[PDB]
Amino acid sequence: MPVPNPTMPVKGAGTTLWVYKGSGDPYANPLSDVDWSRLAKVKDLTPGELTAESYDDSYLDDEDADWTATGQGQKSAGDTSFTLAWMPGEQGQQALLAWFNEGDTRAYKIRFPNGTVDVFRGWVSSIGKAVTAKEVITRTVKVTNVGRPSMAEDRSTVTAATGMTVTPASTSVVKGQSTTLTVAFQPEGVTDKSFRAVSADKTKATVSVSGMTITVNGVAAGKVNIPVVSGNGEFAAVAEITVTAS
Amino acid sequence: MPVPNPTMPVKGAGTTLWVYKGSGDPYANPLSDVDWSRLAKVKDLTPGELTAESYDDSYLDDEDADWTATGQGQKSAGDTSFTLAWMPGEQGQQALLAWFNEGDTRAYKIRFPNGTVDVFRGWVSSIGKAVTAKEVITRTVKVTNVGRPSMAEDRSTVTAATGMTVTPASTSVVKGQSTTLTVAFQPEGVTDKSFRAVSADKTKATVSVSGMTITVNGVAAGKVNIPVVSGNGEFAAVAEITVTAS
Amino acid sequence: MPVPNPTMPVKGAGTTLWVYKGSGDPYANPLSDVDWSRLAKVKDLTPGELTAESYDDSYLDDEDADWTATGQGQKSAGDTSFTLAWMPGEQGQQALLAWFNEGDTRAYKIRFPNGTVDVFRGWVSSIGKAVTAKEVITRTVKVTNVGRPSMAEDRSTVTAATGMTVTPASTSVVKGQSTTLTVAFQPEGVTDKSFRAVSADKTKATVSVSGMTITVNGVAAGKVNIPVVSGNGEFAAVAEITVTAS
Repeated sequence: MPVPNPTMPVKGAGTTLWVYKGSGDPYANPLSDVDWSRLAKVKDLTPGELTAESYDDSYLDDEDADWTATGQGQKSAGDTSFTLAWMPGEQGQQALLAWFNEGDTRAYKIRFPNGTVDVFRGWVSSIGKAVTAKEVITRTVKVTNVGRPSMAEDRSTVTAATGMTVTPASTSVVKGQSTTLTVAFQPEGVTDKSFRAVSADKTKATVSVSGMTITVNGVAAGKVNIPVVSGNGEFAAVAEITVTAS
Repeated sequence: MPVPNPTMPVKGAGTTLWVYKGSGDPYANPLSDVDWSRLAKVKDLTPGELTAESYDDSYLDDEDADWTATGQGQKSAGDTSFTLAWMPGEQGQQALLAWFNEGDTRAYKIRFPNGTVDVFRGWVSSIGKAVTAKEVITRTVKVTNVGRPSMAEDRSTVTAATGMTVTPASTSVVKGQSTTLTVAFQPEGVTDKSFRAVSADKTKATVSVSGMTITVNGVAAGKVNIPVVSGNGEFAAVAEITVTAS
Repeated sequence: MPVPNPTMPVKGAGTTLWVYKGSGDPYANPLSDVDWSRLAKVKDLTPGELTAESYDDSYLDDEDADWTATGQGQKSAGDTSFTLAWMPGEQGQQALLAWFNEGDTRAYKIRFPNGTVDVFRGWVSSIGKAVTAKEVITRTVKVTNVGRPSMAEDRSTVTAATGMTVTPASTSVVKGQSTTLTVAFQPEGVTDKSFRAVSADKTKATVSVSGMTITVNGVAAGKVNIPVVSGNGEFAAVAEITVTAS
């Protein structure tokens, strides 16, 4: 894949930011940074929790009601945490101290062992001296929200192909009327029941499969097209129904 | 929309006047000003409270009474407030000090985050040195009344379309007489009760809907016209009653 | 900067006046004083509130009206406050007591932690014994108005440089007539819409940008000059329109 699969390869190994302010794109290619500098180490890191607020905006379901005086607060979030470590010998906690003086938004990247290297932005939400015990100097900083470049159609739809031997109606229907495409089957040596035909156009038509028939409903004008393919291509049949403009 | 919707995106962000005296229209397009100059900053700004006086003119409901010696005061308002800030480095508080010397009516515009950029006029109702604490130099000025360009028919009336299958009376009535238009209904699979027919002309006629009938009242001569449309256009019927000139 | 930026470094730390009467400039360089003497301590100090009066001079918007008998009061202000402290061991409250006898206007300077060291003048608006509790001897004095040396053009105007590829009209217009400068654009890999050209001379001409064109209006005679520069200097084009003397 690229990133998304549900496997558990925990966390750790101490790789961490990797700050930048630079000039360029802070949400697309983060690997063009000229500032690109290690600050320290990580002990381990919280998940990426934004979190939220994220009002509603208070729907109910009480008293009807007349007007009546709603509110909202939207203070977005929620500051995102992680736990640092540093060794005397590593050089960068002074540039964390400089962040307390600076007060500004600094961008950064963190390697995950979870299959990504995500981009962060944030401000100095905890600073100064840190817990020391087994010589590592350990504390936290808390940070902010990210862009989203994710599609949902592509990646594509699965094997919708429990086909059947359909006899097509192939005949015009009145606008808003339903019609039936008869199902034959010969399931020799097997005796199936998995069959489940799929319409091409759902915008202007719809279909229900029950009763040993395909009920196609002419929701709007033109052509409704149902391609019935079996399995891995061992059978295919195409049927349509034309739908009136009135 | 344009401006009017009931959402709460609070206030602030320090944008402020933007004074003019110029020449042109001080109540229609305020964005043709050649004087157009920032004075300072705003900390935040009061709502637009005029306020009022706005007498009555003292109706009652005591002693009948003979003549008897009423008064009025009408001193309109009421001076409208807001809270300024300024930094040494910003240049304009000297032109606020000049307003104390000048004494005159100055026009201005203020950006709101409330979806508008309203036009103000007013005079120097507070001046000189201001409260300083966190280096901003903060005070107030208080100002005056605005024009109104708002219609109420347009924006138009809502879906008055809980129709019914009416049988029309379609027959002349005497001037000032009432008449009945019978209601049939077939509400299959549903069993409604929402039905509520609407007259076109209310100037010279009126209608009451109760009792499973439409009582149309021939208030003045000519035609009274009742168009009964259902829902989204799934049924429509038109009925009229002619009303005598005598 | 020099002083003006909107940061909050609160107040306190007990540094305070620093009186003078001397001879020299009481509003430009206040650091040439030969009188220059600490009086005491400050607990903390009110912002610099003058305040005002600052009449108007009562414009309305009632009764038309014939002549009719207005007034004014202009009693400028408004006396400006601050809260003193003193320790037995500090030597200067006796010279505050002398101020009660003297009755006169005394000049002074106060260090702020707000990035300035502002100059004051005033008179003894509260005197004698003071509140003691945690051994500091604490009270107030109230004082008066200051000069203003602030420019507004300089500091200069921001990056007015959302340029465009203009084809210039470059042709004389009649006095008071409008004319159009056509806009081309090739925004490859980007698809912009930010473009917003700026005239040099607004005294004798004006310009509106809408409709995918630049409408330049020949308000008075000579040349109107529009320099269109993009961004950081990646494109530039200069266009003019000559305007008739009649």
